[PDB]
Amino acid sequence: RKPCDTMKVGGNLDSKGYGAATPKGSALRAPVNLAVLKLAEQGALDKLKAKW
Amino acid sequence: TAVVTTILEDPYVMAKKNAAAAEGNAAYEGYCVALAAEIAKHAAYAYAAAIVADGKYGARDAATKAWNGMVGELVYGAADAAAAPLTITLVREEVIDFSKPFMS
Amino acid sequence: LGISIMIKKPQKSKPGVFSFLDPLAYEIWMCIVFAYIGVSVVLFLVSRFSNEFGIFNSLWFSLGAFMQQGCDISPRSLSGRIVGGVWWFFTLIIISSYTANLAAFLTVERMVSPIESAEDLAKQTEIAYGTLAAGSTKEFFRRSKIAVAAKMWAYMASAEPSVFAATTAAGAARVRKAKGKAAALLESTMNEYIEQ
Amino acid sequence: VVTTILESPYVMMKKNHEMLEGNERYEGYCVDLAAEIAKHCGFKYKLTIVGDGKYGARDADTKIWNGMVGELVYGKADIAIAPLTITLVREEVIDFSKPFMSLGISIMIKKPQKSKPGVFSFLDPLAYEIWMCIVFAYIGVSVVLFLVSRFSNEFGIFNSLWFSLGAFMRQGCDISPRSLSGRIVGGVWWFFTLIIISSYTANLAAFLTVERMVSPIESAEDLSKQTEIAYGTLDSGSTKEFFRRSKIAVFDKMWTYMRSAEPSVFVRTTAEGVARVRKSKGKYAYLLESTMNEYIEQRKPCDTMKVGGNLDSKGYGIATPKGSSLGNAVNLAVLKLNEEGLLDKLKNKWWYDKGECGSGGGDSKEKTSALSLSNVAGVFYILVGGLGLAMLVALIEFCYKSR
Ligand SMILES: O=c1[nH]c2cc(C(F)(F)F)c(N3CCOCC3)cc2n(CP(=O)(O)O)c1=O
Ligand SMILES: O=c1[nH]c2cc(C(F)(F)F)c(N3CCOCC3)cc2n(CP(=O)(O)O)c1=O
Ligand SMILES: CCCCCCCCCCCCCC
Repeated sequence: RKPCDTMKVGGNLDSKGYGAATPKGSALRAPVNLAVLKLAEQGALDKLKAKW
Repeated sequence: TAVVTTILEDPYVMAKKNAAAAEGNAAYEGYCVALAAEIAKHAAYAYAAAIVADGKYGARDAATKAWNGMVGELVYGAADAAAAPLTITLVREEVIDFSKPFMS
Repeated sequence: LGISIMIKKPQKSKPGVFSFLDPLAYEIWMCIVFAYIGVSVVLFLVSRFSNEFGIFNSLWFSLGAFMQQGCDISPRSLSGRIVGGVWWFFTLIIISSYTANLAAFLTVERMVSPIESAEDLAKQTEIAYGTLAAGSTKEFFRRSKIAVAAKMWAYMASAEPSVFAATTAAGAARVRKAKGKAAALLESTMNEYIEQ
Repeated sequence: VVTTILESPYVMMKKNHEMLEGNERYEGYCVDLAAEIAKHCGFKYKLTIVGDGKYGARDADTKIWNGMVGELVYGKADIAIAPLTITLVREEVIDFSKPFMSLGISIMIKKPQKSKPGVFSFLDPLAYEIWMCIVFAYIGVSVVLFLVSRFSNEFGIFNSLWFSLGAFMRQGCDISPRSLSGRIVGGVWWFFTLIIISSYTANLAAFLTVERMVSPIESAEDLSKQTEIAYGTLDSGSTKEFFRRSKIAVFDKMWTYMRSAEPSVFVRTTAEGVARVRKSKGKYAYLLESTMNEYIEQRKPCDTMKVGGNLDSKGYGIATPKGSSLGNAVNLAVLKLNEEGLLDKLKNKWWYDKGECGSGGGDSKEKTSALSLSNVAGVFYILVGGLGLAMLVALIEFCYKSR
């Protein structure tokens, strides 16, 4: 999404990850973990990445 | 209700054109706003998206153990979810409880 | 002294007497002769239905046409000019091909780099290298904590044949018989005694 | 009471496992991972292989887990230090670590080797457009030379075509133009033919000297577009059921293709799939887990390779039953191991250092060979065809003259 003067070559060196964090010991931990896992299973996270 | 904390300016959360015309969370939408709409329908809550004020992700300052920005807004109980790209790190993990990655 | 490489001495590698014709296989060099006889007879046939294109004269023209030289005579009828044109195209392709492949031979042979250091031998995998069975050189590699040294040890630990040699006399023999396949790793002073 | 699995790169039995078997004997990536977790979390674990030999799955009527889920939900074992594709139904029954390794559905194709050189290969050093332009330039120069010599010398059309063809093939010209305008054409065509022949020879030398091999297929989108190469999965599994429950544009095509195609692209086992990819030269592409692909391409005979990115991302965890006091003692250990650069060091060593072949050595592997008759025979065919045609037109002219 920028004028193609640059490009990405080669696989990434290390690994990381993003998570919809919740405060320690809260009641929205398990349902949010389930929501993220179920979203990723159905590709609603791959349909969104391919969009933006 | 619950209060969400999103960082800005990225590919993730952006401010819409005619942001002043719109109001509430609808004034700014993006990838991680579309995501934080789907998680609602699986955890069944109505929120109001609230951008972090400081504009930093978070780290305990060396002098004072004060967590800044988006993780700080969680630790101190100011707001609940963190629907934004928080890298899963050990130091953040020992304080805050994450989810499984939604992107690698 | 130190741990030093040991490889088979590269021979002079004298070129063959008739090495100028390597860039084309033997089958090509003989089908050229056979196609030349065929063309020289067909050109005679076509010219002679009922001038200067007898059989000897036709063999001379076709020889000249192959060697890019060309003669004083030239076919002057449609069905001799077809043979001339096709033999011309064939010889153009063959001569261009010979020169191109000869250049490929010379260029590739020029960029040859022998295994000169330990790093080069570590990266390259075509040559197997083996220390003595039990000694300070093998224990060095086992206790070695250098990535390049560990890379060799990881290789030397497992191999389809036993890269290790039981005796240093055996180790010298294995390199000589392997013709560059075996690269012993012995102490510098013994290496300089053996090569001398 | 940690479990494990029999997968070769992850938990393997040493040589002569009968002589030495047990905790101090077993080898594998998961084994060393467990050891490092112990170094970070000292505990009394005895390594026990999974009884069933497979990973969890609940039968619909039976409603029981088995393998690494059955051994953990039913308190039969402590944890499971092994590759679990962390997922919804397994997370609803176990407590999963943060993924200690991420992966995807890679694409596996046979390593491209040089093909048998087909006939009509002698005209490779120049593009097709250049050959067509050469033909029509020759036919344009000859007709212009004819017109010029017949404004103001024989140089009829039949003789001008012979002169131009003679000048192109470097063979000496029979006659030469005498006028000025007839000489400009000759000079220009001489220059043109000199440049073209030099270009052909030079580019052919480049072709023979250094060779470049290109993968026929790059990514899965182009693999769907091509459809000339047949690509198959394993019969039944995550890597198979994914394509059925997929709604992305490309993936639905890649499924509805293999859904209805003959013969059976779907392979009974991964060993048979890799054997089929190795057998068929280029017609088969295999879609497996990224890790298994990366491991396979390192083993002998190193005849395969992995092309393209990962199609959909999954993770391997370290399972732990819900009520365990060890449940939170593994998240932090995994995150610290990941951050220290130790897990990557482990995977690097056990996958590349234990590598049957290395890319950094012999990559050029420069070797030149005498040009066989196969490369050239495309011109021997043309030669004999031209001779046959010449005899044919000779008899046609003879029979025409006789009457
Ligand atoms: O949790 C984190 N989330 C991050 C998210 C982003 C992004 F979303 F891409 F903006 C980035 N960028 C990538 C590099 O260019 C600048 C922005 C870094 C992040 N970092 C590391 P830091 O912010 O550079 O210390 C984190 O630790
Ligand atoms: O949790 C699971 N983890 C798995 C891990 C692996 C591997 F990592 F490779 F060991 C594999 N293989 C894929 C091909 O190579 C050999 C076996 C299958 C797994 N399956 C079965 P799936 O559902 O068909 O993926 C699981 O269920
Ligand atoms: C002197 C005239 C020679 C004519 C040779 C014609 C060559 C034809 C080859 C066509 C092959 C095309 C393959 C795609």
